[PDB]
Amino acid sequence: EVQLQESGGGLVQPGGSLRLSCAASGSTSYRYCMAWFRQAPGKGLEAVASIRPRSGRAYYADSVKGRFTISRDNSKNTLYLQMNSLRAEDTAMYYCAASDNDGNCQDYWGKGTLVTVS
Amino acid sequence: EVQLQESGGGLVQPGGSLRLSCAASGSTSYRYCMAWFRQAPGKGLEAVASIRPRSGRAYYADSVKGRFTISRDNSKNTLYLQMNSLRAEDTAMYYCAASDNDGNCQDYWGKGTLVTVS
Amino acid sequence: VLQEPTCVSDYMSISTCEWKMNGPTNCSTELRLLYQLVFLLSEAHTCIPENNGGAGCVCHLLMDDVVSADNYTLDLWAGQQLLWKGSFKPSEHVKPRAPGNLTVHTNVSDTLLLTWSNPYPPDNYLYNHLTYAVNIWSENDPADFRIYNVTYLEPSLRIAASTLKSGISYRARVRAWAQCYNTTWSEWSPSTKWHNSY
Amino acid sequence: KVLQEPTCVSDYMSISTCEWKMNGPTNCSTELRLLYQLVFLLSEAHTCIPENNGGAGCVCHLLMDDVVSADNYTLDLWAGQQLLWKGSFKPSEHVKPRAPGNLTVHTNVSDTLLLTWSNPYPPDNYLYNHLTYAVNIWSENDPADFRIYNVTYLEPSLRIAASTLKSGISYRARVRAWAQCYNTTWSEWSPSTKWHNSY
Ligand SMILES: *[C@@H]1O[C@H](CO)[C@@H](O[C@@H]2O[C@H](CO)[C@@H](O[C@@H]3O[C@H](CO)[C@@H](O)[C@H](O)[C@@H]3O)[C@H](O)[C@H]2NC(C)=O)[C@H](O)[C@H]1NC(C)=O
Ligand SMILES: *[C@@H]1O[C@H](CO)[C@@H](O[C@@H]2O[C@H](CO)[C@@H](O[C@@H]3O[C@H](CO)[C@@H](O)[C@H](O)[C@@H]3O)[C@H](O)[C@H]2NC(C)=O)[C@H](O)[C@H]1NC(C)=O
Ligand SMILES: *[C@@H]1O[C@H](CO)[C@@H](O[C@@H]2O[C@H](CO)[C@@H](O)[C@H](O)[C@H]2NC(C)=O)[C@H](O)[C@H]1NC(C)=O
Ligand SMILES: *[C@@H]1O[C@H](CO)[C@@H](O[C@@H]2O[C@H](CO)[C@@H](O)[C@H](O)[C@H]2NC(C)=O)[C@H](O)[C@H]1NC(C)=O
Ligand SMILES: *[C@@H]1O[C@H](CO)[C@@H](O)[C@H](O)[C@H]1NC(C)=O
Ligand SMILES: *[C@@H]1O[C@H](CO)[C@@H](O)[C@H](O)[C@H]1NC(C)=O
Ligand SMILES: *[C@@H]1O[C@H](CO)[C@@H](O)[C@H](O)[C@H]1NC(C)=O
Ligand SMILES: *[C@@H]1O[C@H](CO)[C@@H](O)[C@H](O)[C@H]1NC(C)=O
Repeated sequence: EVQLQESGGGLVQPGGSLRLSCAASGSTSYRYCMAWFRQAPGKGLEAVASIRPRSGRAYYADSVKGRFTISRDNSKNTLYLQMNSLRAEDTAMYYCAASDNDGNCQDYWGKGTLVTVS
Repeated sequence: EVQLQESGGGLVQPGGSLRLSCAASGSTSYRYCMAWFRQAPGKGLEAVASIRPRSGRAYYADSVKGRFTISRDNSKNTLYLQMNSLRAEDTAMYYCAASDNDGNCQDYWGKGTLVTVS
Repeated sequence: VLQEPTCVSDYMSISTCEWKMNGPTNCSTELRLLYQLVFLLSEAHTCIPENNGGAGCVCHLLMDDVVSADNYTLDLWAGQQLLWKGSFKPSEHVKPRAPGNLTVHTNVSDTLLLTWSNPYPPDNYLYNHLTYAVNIWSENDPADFRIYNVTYLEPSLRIAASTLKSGISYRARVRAWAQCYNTTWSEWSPSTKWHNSY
Repeated sequence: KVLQEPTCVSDYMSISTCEWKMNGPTNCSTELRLLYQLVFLLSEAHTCIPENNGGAGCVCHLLMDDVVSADNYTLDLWAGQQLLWKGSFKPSEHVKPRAPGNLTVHTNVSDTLLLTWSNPYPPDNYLYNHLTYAVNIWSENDPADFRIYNVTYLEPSLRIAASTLKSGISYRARVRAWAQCYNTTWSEWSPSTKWHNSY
């Protein structure tokens, strides 16, 4: 019964950056998977970046490789998504998710933060 | 500036245990020092245990060494004092304090919680 | 492939897999072992095997941490041809690291002291959960031997010198067991030698 | 007895290095101890066993939980049951960063050379984002043929026109680090690397 609350969204110019955050109501270090997903208008959910909370090992979708960074501060039970070189294509609602027993990251979801790029 | 509120006191059997808590109105992680002190009726204040909030390194007065443990959950901005093998001698009003620019722990104080052992 | 790839894990960063082929094979050319953590946005890594006999090969799979829910898919290829498909769960096949730096101390006439190092850092699970087996034997007579079980979570052993023959040299080595679940014995330490006296 | 007084520097992570001089021969590991203690509520003294630095000289590596700018330590040099010296030390007044490492030259592009190396700090230390570097290149048997490059763009890489270095000659390279903090001195040099230049 983990709860997740994102923050840090807002409107941006193409080329500019952003940092998202997601506080967890329990230890990040006991999660198996933690990830960011996004939903652009008219389109389905897509995983953007994922992380192994203990070691810090991070994974990325091709479309954000070189631009986005996922990280975590286990002492704050918090997950971050540094978003650089933003394009109009990156306009979406952004979600933090997590799972404990599988690496699907589908068990727990936050409420989302809108990120607009125009 | 920081406000502090203890809880978790009450009556206890000699030999038994207790856990105190102290919520902070701001980040525990930005404090330099955080500690528990205690009064006892006819007596002056004495430090019992202290902590370095970032690293977690903890220090103890001789009279509680081996019995008390101090810890902190930075994600809850909360300080704890696990009290084991309680003796009649440990009867006192217990306070959480903190400081930002020195390791005296005298800047901020809570209201206290009584711990009676009989 | 004759016998099927089997794997073990040191529960840190290294998993070792073993198979035996058909005829003669040079594994460092020809063969590849592809492994991938079943995990959101994971990428497949590729392990170039080393030969350990005529038709027998070994691969050392590099890993981030090891947690009990970790599962990998395993694909042995030979060029364009897929030779074997499987899966591996490190926590179901634990083989801890061999202890090291085994030392005998002969500075006390009555009692021998053996010490050695736990191969794990303090923050690994196994560090606090390793059992040890110490094997002592006369250098030219293996039938004169001892086995000691060390379960008190400290890499040390003491024996009365009077329990071993005098004027003779003994060897000693030590291996590690995790307790855990699904664990097997580690490799042996390098051995040490002393001349027994009292 | 003590000749020159113990002085210290700090890597701003976990290690402070102190230095003093005795008279004549001294074995530091057996005879001497350096006690250090953070000025802090309920603090305990820790003890550092020194190592030798030539004849009458000792060095100690003081292990520390952390370094923040208000940290101040008291320092007590003992010789058995005899106390030789009392002092104090503030790490943030004497920063000496770690030497970079893993210095590598890349030969794979004509016209431009590429040097890379590692920042010795983890991402969450202050200095990680605040290190300047100095890259020193010279021909192995002629030190007067040299280059110094200042790297301030916060990335352990350097690019150099191959035409600036002689061909058929072998060059060395090393790198050191400077902290954009106050009260900082240069790190030690990295181990150096060697390559044969030519194109
Ligand atoms: C030789 O015999 C002596 C007893 O007669 C034993 O030696 C002791 O061995 C321990 C562990 O190897 C040494 O520990 C060290 O103690 C100091 C205390 O401040 C400190 O450096 C560490 O706590 C460290 O663990 C101990 O000092 C040592 N004592 C002597 C007499 O040297 C043992 O049976 C044989 N010695 C060795 C090296 O094992
Ligand atoms: C770090 O901690 C040490 C020790 O707590 C501090 O050192 C103390 O500094 C004061 C004043 O700077 C010293 O007092 C002076 O003593 C001289 C004679 O020794 C006297 O002529 C002056 O009028 C003055 O009273 C004090 O002795 C000294 N303590 C020790 C034991 O060294 C230091 O200032 C602290 N903070 C820093 C360095 O920021
Ligand atoms: C690890 O993952 C593999 C592959 O994702 C799992 O293998 C499958 O297991 C189920 C039944 O157990 C069946 O679909 C097949 O037997 C396997 N198909 C494959 C290889 O894709 C395996 O079960 C997982 N291991 C554990 C114990 O969780
Ligand atoms: C070493 O000691 C351990 C006990 O600490 C032995 O482990 C037990 O072995 C029995 C019989 O095989 C099992 O039924 C128990 O479940 C084991 N318990 C533990 C603690 O794992 C072990 O067999 C000993 N090894 C020898 C023979 O030296
Ligand atoms: C060890 O591995 C089995 C799979 O063979 C798995 O069900 C479980 O984790 C373990 N079971 C036993 C018997 O230890
Ligand atoms: C180091 O710098 C600080 C502030 O930048 C200063 O207070 C301190 O005195 C300096 N060290 C010296 C000059 O001894
Ligand atoms: C250099 O690389 C080694 C391993 O190759 C690594 O452990 C270390 O952190 C690096 N050293 C420095 C000083 O950056
Ligand atoms: C390069 O930077 C260092 C320290 O960052 C500075 O001392 C030096 O003066 C700079 N180079 C030149 C030529 O000024």
